[PDB]
Amino acid sequence: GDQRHAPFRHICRLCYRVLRHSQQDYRKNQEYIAKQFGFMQKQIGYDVL
Amino acid sequence: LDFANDASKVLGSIAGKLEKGTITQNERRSVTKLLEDLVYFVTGGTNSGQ
Amino acid sequence: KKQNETENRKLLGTVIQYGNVIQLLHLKSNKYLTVNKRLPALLEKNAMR
Amino acid sequence: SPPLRQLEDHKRGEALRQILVNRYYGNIR
Amino acid sequence: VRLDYRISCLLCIFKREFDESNSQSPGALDFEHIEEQAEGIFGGSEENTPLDLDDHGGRTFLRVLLHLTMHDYPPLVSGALQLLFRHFSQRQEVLQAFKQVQLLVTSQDVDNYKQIKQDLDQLRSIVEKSELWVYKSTSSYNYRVVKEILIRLSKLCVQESASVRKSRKQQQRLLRNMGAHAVVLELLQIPYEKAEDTKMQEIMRLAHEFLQNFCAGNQQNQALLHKHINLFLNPGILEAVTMQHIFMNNFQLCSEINERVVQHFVHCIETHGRNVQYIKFLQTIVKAEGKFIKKCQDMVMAELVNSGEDVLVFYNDRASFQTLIQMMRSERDRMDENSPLFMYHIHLVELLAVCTEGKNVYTEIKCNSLLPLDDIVRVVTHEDCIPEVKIAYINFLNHCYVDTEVEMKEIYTSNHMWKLFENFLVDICRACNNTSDRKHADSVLEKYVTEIVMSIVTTFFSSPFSDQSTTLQTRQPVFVQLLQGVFRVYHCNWLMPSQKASVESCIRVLSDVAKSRAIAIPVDLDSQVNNLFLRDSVLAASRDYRNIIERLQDIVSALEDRLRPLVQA
Repeated sequence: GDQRHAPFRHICRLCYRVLRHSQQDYRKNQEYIAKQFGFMQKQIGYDVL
Repeated sequence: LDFANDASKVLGSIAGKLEKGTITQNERRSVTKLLEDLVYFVTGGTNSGQ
Repeated sequence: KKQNETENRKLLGTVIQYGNVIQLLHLKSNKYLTVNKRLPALLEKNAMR
Repeated sequence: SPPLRQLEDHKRGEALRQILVNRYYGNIR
Repeated sequence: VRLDYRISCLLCIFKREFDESNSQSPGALDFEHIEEQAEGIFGGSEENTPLDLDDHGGRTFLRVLLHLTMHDYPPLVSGALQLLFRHFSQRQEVLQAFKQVQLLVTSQDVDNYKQIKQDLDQLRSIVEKSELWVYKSTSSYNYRVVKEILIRLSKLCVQESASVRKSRKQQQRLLRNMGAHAVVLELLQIPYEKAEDTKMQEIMRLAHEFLQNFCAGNQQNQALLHKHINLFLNPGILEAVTMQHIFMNNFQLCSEINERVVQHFVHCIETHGRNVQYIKFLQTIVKAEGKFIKKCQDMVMAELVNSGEDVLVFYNDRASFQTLIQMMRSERDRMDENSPLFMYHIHLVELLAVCTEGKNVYTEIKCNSLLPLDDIVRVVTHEDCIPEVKIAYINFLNHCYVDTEVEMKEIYTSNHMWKLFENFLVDICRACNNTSDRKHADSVLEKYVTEIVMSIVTTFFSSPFSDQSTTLQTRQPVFVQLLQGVFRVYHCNWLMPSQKASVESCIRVLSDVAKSRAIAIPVDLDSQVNNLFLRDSVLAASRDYRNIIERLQDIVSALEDRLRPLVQA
């Protein structure tokens, strides 16, 4: 939440953006990503999109 | 295909450098512009300032 | 851009003579080879980029 | 007025030219 | 000979006319009478003249000159028609004869003028023939001669004192009249090569040094070199230093600069890397003669914002913080590097501090956004922070978060400012300990403590709302210890009157704050604070000569204006 980590927030947001774009309307990519659901749950609420 | 291979290589290198916390500002710029290029690559569009 | 492509198609096949002006296109990258006169080289100081 | 000064300068130059021509050519009738 | 005689006669009439004005001084002359007396010698009144060469108005002279043209001897024809054109154009050529002149009475000046007369002539001759001997022995002779010329020009127009760059105004204006810049500029832009030539580089550096000397402290020289600014827009170091030197203490020039200069320097920073010279030039241009220009600050802030983080390099993150920590150790001692690394960061933060000065909201908001107060306190509180960092960092903090048109309440409620005061007390104690060694005293830290440490405190306490903040009621001993440390600094015997006045004013401000908050200061401290509270004719001749120069310039303008119809006739 500090101002000193704005580029890191930008990097994380871009990573989640590419994830969302990759999983869209595709079955194999969604299946591949869903394996990391346990990992990607615990990063919600930090404004990392 | 070659762009995808190169992007995977550079992303792996950046991750390896970042997991030790020994990166520099130019590397952060490179990875950020790489991720923007990846967004435009997967979406199929072109950069227009938006 | 369209005019550039038209003249490129029309002029294709002609013989190159010394003193002519040409551009080099990298087939692998589809990118032209450029020299920037306002920027210094990376490992050399008084060269160009 | 600037036209008045211009006319004064023009007549001064014309008089100078006339007197120089008279001095150089001389009295020719 | 006739032309020189006419010049002498007109100068004699001119000085005779000013003879009356010399006693009169109120000072204006009768230009019409002088013009009438001057215009009589040239002829045109139809009574002939002794200056006529044939006693017939030039009829015989003209007849001879025309009859000396149809011959088949080309040198004769050339001479004859050149004589014709010179004859018909006597008054205007006399006018350009005035348009050249110079030299008043004084001292060796007599032989200094002779020494400097032919140096510029031979410099022009060598520059004209420079392409002949340039590398693409005469070359070595030309090299040594031009090196001596530039050295003589630099050391003849400068009054070299012990450690003060003093320039002789009379010599500067004499060189201006001669036209030294009109040849040195073309010397700058000669065609050459940079890969295999080094003596040329030495000559080029000498030329830049001489130009900087020619504009050292003289407003007229800087104003005239301002027309050739377009020739100095190079990413080189020497060009940047020259532009700095011609912009020092020049408010009217700084007020009249297009954005092209600042944008070009920002692009140079972006391309050719971060360099100290560019930042020093920005420092010089932003504030001139003690007056800050709002437009200058606005344009430089817009330029740096447009540039972005490529130019603005901040060590905020801990990953960069540790690199800064280990890089400080290499920065220790007298290790400047004169270009890269940390001194660039220092000069950038003085740039921000100076640009923020003036209660400029536009600059203050951007400075607040760029650097947080948490980063500021984490930077200052580290033991690794040397006084070289502290001076500019605390200056920027005070200039951005205190002297504000719109106040921010985060610096009025946090407890880290008391840690800042503790650090200031530590620095004061270190300075007091350093007072025991005058021969090898740390001058930088002493200057920091004497000026900035109390300046920030005074600026913070000057605001009436600082006393309203009741956070000090739990930290009164810290305040009294700070006052004791400031007074102990006052006990030092190496206090400059500026430093002494600053310390006394800060002690007064602290005492006023204590009175407002009803703080019981120590009895000894209270008693000692109460005790503390309890050329005549030569200059006139020179000024009259400057008046004479201006008046003769007006006079020759008047004669040229009235002779243009006669010339055309």
